[PDB]
Amino acid sequence: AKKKSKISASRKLQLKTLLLQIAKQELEREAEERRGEKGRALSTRAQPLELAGLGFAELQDLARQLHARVDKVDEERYDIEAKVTKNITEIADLTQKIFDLRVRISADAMMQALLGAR
Amino acid sequence: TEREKKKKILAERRKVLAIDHLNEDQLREKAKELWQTIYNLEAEKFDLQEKFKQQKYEINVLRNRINDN
Amino acid sequence: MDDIYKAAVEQLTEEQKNEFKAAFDIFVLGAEDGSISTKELGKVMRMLGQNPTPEELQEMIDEVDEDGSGTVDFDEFLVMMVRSMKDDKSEEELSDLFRMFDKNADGYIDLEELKIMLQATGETITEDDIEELMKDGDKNNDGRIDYDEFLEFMKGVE
Ligand SMILES: [Ca+2]
Ligand SMILES: [Ca+2]
Ligand SMILES: [Ca+2]
Repeated sequence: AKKKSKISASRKLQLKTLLLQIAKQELEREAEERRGEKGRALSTRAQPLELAGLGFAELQDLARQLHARVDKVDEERYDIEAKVTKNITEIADLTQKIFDLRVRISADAMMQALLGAR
Repeated sequence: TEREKKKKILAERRKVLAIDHLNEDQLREKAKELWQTIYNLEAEKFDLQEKFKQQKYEINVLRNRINDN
Repeated sequence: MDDIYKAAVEQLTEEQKNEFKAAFDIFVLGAEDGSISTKELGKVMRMLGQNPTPEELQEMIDEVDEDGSGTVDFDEFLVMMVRSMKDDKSEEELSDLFRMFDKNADGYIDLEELKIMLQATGETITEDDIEELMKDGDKNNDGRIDYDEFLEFMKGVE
């Protein structure tokens, strides 16, 4: 045997339907906020290149500088990628442990059955 | 040691082999290219850097959930 | 607690509530107390090609039984039809919104965060609104809505 509730159940839905509407929306903002942190952060590491003024020994030594960096960075990127990978495992691993701890009827078919032709 | 000379030399070689024949105008062309790829990478890193962060968080809420059940 | 169906029930037209009455007043013929016990749900299932065991049946009922009667009354039957109404958030998605609530990244949505979030919406959040949601959410009552509760809590929410 059990009892009744405090506020209109239809309302509770509308808030729930709204807490999400916002969060979903507040996510889009955290997202548009990232795309912006990407540009500004790339403008710091990946400074813009102004060749217009460089000479030959200037242009070459830089081409050498760059060629040299490409490898250093592709490695940094591997290490993180490395870890983000270990995590997919990790996350999918714990996701498993939790998982381990944790007929058919339509409405109209029934109504059809009870009332007849309605 | 000797094995270490090779890495140093063959490293320099790679630089020579790609840039040395390039001309004033072809370098600008190369520097652009090279920079462009350096950037592309630094960006691939970012999204990952971000990925890794949300991951720190995804996991944590997992350890939370677990201890609780 | 609460539900996406309960609201659906309050949502049925006065014309709707009626046909279910009929459907219900028939579904009960030959029933002593005037409620749907297995013997009755059995009768109809059988018209639908099914023939569940008492157990499979009693279980079909407990999912709707709210007064431990062990049988389905109109209101309950009322809910039962809403449930069986029709089918139309993914875990992955909610996992992301829950994150948007948890502002202190402790992996738990607490009163403060709930309220903060609760205020984000245009609607005039009353003192009752708050106490109630936090009430359906915290099915364990530990002060904070945990990921799993946040799941069952937002369950079905369009
Ligand atoms: Ca009952
Ligand atoms: Ca929190
Ligand atoms: Ca809780």
